[PDB]
Amino acid sequence: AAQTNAPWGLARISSTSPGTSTYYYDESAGQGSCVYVIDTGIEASHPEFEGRAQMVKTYYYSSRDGNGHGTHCAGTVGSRTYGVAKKTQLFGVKVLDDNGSGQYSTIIAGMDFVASDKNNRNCPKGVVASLSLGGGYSSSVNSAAARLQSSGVMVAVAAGNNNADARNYSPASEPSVCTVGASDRYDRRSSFSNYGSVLDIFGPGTDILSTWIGGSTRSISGTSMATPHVAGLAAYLMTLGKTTAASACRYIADTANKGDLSNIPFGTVNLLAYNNYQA
Amino acid sequence: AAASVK
Ligand SMILES: [Ca+2]
Repeated sequence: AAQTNAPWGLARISSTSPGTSTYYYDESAGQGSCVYVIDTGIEASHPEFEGRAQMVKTYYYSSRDGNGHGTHCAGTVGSRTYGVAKKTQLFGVKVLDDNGSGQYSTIIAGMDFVASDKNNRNCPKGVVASLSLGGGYSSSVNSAAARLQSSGVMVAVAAGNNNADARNYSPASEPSVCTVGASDRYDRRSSFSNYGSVLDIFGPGTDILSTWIGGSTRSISGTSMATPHVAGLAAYLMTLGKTTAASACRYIADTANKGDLSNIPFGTVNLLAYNNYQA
Repeated sequence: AAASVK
């Protein structure tokens, strides 16, 4: 399938080169998979989700997304125009308040929830979690993300945005999951993106257009924006049978475009996520 | 501690 005049990040992750404008992908488009956007929520009524997005859990008086961050991240996963995995089932878990803040306890519980909730949802091709959030180093947050990952949920986390090594951030610094840095439309590392050995992969992160609350769209930048490409790719590749949860970060590493990026400091993988589609 | 949107 071909979606013309696509958001640059979708076209990039189906391309071997920069500056192209058509997103290429297999029409199965992640059908039968499930992604948990663990974030501020999802405006599940947005026309762009087509009834494929539900709110499953909140730790606040409301489950509505009153900030916008989660709706954007969810759209890159699977909105009809701005998403990588245009047929995936989107489940929202609101752990962050409408100001974008959340206590670590809340964040651990929410990962625990998804570890159990997946056994109540039909996701026969696989389950993916996207964590576009992070804070300072926490062994417990890291342990909680390990525990998800181990419960057979491919877990994709944001590297963070301080332009520093990701070893001093969580859950970014957990070796067992998939830590995602950001790159721009000219194949540079984003200047704000963290870096280091714990990164697994870079996906598109600068000036990312996606769904926003009120049935609106907008562009924003971050690893928080990079992480949803890879989860949706993780969810897309699992539906094609190519890979499992236990192993999708490694598979996405092996088949990623190599050496394309500049602005990468020594000790960090030069690997930009690629979907490997040949029509 | 408090975590935050990235
Ligand atoms: Ca890994």
